[PDB]
Amino acid sequence: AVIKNADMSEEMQADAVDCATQALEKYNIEKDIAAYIKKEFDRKHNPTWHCIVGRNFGSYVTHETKHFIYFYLGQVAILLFK
Amino acid sequence: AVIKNADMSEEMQADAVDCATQALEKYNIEKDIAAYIKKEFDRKHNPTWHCIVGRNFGSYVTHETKHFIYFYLGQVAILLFK
Amino acid sequence: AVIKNADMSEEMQADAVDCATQALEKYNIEKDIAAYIKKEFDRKHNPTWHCIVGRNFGSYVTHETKHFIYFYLGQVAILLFK
Amino acid sequence: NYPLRDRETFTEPPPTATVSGACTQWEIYDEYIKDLERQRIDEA
Amino acid sequence: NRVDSNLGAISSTLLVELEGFVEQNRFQKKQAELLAIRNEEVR
Amino acid sequence: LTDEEMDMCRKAFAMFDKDGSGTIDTKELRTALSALGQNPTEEDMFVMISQVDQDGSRCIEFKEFVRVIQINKQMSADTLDAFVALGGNLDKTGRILVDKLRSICEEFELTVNVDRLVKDADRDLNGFLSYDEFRALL
Amino acid sequence: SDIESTLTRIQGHKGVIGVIIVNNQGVPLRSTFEHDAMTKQYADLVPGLADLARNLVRDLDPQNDLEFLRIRSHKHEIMVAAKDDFVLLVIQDP
Amino acid sequence: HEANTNAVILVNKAMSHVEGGWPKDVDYTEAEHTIRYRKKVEKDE
Amino acid sequence: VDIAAVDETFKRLQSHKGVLGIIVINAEGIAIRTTFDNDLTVQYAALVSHFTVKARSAVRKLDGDNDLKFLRIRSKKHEIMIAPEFERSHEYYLVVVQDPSRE
Amino acid sequence: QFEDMEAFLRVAKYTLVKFTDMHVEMKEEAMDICITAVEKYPNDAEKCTQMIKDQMDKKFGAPWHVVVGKGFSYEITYEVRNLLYIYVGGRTAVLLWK
Amino acid sequence: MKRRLGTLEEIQAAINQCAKKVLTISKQLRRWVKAVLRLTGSVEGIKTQVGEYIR
Repeated sequence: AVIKNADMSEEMQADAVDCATQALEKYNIEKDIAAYIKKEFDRKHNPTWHCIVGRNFGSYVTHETKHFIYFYLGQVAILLFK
Repeated sequence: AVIKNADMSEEMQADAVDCATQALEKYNIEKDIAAYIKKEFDRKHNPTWHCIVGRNFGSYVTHETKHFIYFYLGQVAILLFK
Repeated sequence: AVIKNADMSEEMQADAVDCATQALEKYNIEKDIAAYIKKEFDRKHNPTWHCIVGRNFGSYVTHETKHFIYFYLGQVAILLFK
Repeated sequence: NYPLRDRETFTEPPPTATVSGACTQWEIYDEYIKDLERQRIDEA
Repeated sequence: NRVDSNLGAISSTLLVELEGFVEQNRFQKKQAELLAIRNEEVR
Repeated sequence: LTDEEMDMCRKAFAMFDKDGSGTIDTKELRTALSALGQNPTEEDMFVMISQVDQDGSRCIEFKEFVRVIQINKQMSADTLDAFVALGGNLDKTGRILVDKLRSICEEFELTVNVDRLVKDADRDLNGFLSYDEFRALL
Repeated sequence: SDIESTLTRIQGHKGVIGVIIVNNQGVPLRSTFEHDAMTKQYADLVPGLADLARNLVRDLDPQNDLEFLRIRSHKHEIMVAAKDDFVLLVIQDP
Repeated sequence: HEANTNAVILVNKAMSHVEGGWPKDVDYTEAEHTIRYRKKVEKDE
Repeated sequence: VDIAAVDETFKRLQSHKGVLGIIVINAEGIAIRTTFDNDLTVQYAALVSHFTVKARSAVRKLDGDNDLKFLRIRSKKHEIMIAPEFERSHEYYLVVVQDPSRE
Repeated sequence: QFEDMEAFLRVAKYTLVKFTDMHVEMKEEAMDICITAVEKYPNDAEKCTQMIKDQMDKKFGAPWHVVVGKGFSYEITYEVRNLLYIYVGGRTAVLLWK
Repeated sequence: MKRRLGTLEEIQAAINQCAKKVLTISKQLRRWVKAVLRLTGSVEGIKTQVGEYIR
C-alpha cells in the first residue's frame, strides 16, 4: 500500500485504505468500485464525495483543503476528493 | 463527436465539444488537456468544475442537476462535471 | 499461403499476409523477419503487437477479440497478435 | 469554513522495452559449453 | 650473452613497484645497484 | 564491452568475494573497506548495497559488478592524456606559456637541456604551439 | 611471397574469371577485375549465402560446422570458402 | 446518467503449436491422409 | 512399373560408398520419399527449402539469364548435395547426404 | 570434450537462465514451475504452456505470455521487471513475458 | 606505468619526487622530456577529475 499526495488526518487515510483495498479485492470491474466506495464513504465520514479509479489517467480537480488521496495500488491507482 | 452519457443543456455542450477538441489539438501532453478544459470552461460559465482525461479509468459520480459531460474521441476519454 | 487459426477481420488478414510474404522474400534471417512483421504493422494499425517466427514452438497466450493470427508458409511459422 | 485548492495527476505506466532473439541448437550448445567452462573456472 | 643478455635485461627492469611511498625510495635503492652491477660487466 | 576489462573485472570480483560464495555479502565488502582503512556504519552500507542490488538478493554479483563499472567508466582513450599534457591546462586557447615549460624543466632537475625543441616545433612561426601542431610535436 | 603467387596462379587457369576476398561486414579488398560495377554485387550478395548455409549445417548437430560451399549455375561455378575472418570467392566456368 | 468507464477490451486465451506442412485443412498430420497425399504425388509420370 | 525404377534409383545412389542418405522434397517443403526417421526428415525439408530458394534468388539476381542445376554444401562430417530442377508442374530438389570417410 | 549429442545430454541437465529481469524469489518460483512443466509433459508442449501461464494467471498477473519450443525467433514488447528466458534440458527453451 | 597507476598536493608532490627519483637512479650509471610531460599532464588530469567530483 503506497500513498503519494495527501492532506487528511492519518486516522482517516487509514480508514480510506481499509475501505478501498478490500473493496478492490471484492469486485472485478471498476465502475461499481467507484460507486460502492463513494456511497460508503458518504455514510462513514462526510456527506459528499467524488472518487475516480483506474489506470492511464489525467485530471484537474478541486479538493477542499483537508481531503485528497492519490493511491498507487496494484497498479490501479485511485484518486478521491471532496 | 461521440457522447455516451449526459443530462445537460446543449449549446453549452457545443462549447464543451469544441473546447475539448481544440484543447486536444493545441496541446500535446496528458495533464494539460484537462488543465485547459477546466480553465476555459471554468472562467466562461461558473467557478466550479472538475475534469478528467485519459484511457482505462473509471468513476461513478453523483448526478449533477444540470451539468455533466462525457466524451469519446480519437482514443481520448474526457469527463466534465459540476 | 496457409492459415491454421485466426479470429479477425479478413480485410486486414490480407494486410497480414501481404505484410509477411514480402518480408519473408526480402530478408535472409529470421530475427529481422519477426522484427519487420511487427514493426510495419505497428506503424499501420495499432500500438501493440507481438510476433513469433520459427519451427516447432509451443505457446499459450491470451487472445485479443479481433487480433490473433497464426500463419504457415513453407514450413516456416508465424504468429502475431495484440 | 474551509476553502478550495486544486491539483493535477502524473500517471506513470510501467516501463516497457523490446527484446528480439533466435533460439537454435547452435546457440544452446555454445551457452552450455560456456556455463560448463565457468564451472571449471570456479572449481580451479 | 655477456653483452646482450645483460643489455636486454637492463632494459627489461621495472624500477617503481606496487607517505608509505618511502618504501618505493627504499625499493629504488636496490635495483640501482643492479643496473650498476650489470653495467660494470659490460664495461 | 571490451575484452581485457572482463579480465580485470574477473580479477577484482575474485578480490572482493574472497571466501568463494559467488555473491558479494556485506562482510567481505567491509573487509575490503577495512583493508582500505574505512569502517563506516551498518546502515549506510545497507543503502549502498540496496542501490547496487537489483535482484533483491542483498548480495551483488558479476552482472551487477560490471553494470556499475560500465556506468561509472563509460558514462564519464588518447584524447585526454595528450590533450591535458600541457594544452589541456589552457582549454582551447592554443597559446602555451613558455614559463610553464621552464618550470617543468626547473623542478625535475635535468642535467643538460636546451629548449630548441619549442624553437623548432614552431609551426605557426610565432612563438607558441596550437593543439594540432602540438600533437604534431608528440 | 606466397599469398600473391597463389593468387597469380589461380587467376590464370582455363576458366577463372575472378577472385574476390571480402571482410566480415563487407569491404571487398583485393579483387581482380578491370572494373568494379559487379564486385560489389558479389560482396553484398554471397556471404548471406555463406552464413545461411552455416546455419543450415550447424543446426543439425552443433558439433558440426561449415567449411566451403559451391553453387554451380549453368555458366558459372561460384565457389565460396567462408570462415570466421572473411569470405572468399572464386568464380569459374568449367 | 452519471458514471463512466472507458471502452473495455475483452480477452480469453488461445494456443498454437506448429508441426508440419500439408497444403490446407484438407490434410492433417495426426491422421492417415499423409499416406494418401504422398500416394497421389508418388505415381505421376 | 516406373515405381520400381525410382526405387531402383535409390539403390543405385545408395549402393555408392559412404552415402548416408537420400531424400526427395518438393516446392512446399514436405518430404515425399525418405530414408531417415521423421524429424531429421522434417528439419531437412524446412531448412533446405528455405536455403535453396534463397540461393536461386541470389543467382538469378546476379545474372538474368543464368540459373542453377546444382548445390553442394560442406561439413567436416558430411557433404550435403542438393539438386533442384526448377520447372513448372514439377520442381523437386532432391538432396543427398554423403561422406567418403565411412566403410 | 565430449564427442556426440548423447554425452552432451548426459552433462546438460542444468537449467541456465539466458537473460532475465526478475526478483530472486520471482526467479526461483518461475524457474522451478517451468522445470516441473517441462519434466511433466515432454511430448505435448501445448498443455505445458496451459499449466505455466494459467498458474501465473491466477497468482501473479492478469496478462501473461508463455512460449516453449525447439527452434524459433521472437520480438515482443514487454513491461520491464517481468521477463524470463531460460534453457531447459540442454535443448528446449522457454520465453516468458507479461 | 606511472601514467597507468596515477590533501592532494602532498600526493602530487610525492609522485613527482618519485619521478625525480627515477631520474636520480639514472644518474648513478630527449625522450626523457616527453615522458616527463605526459606524466605531469596525467597528474593534473587526476587533480581536475577530483575537483569536478566535489561539485
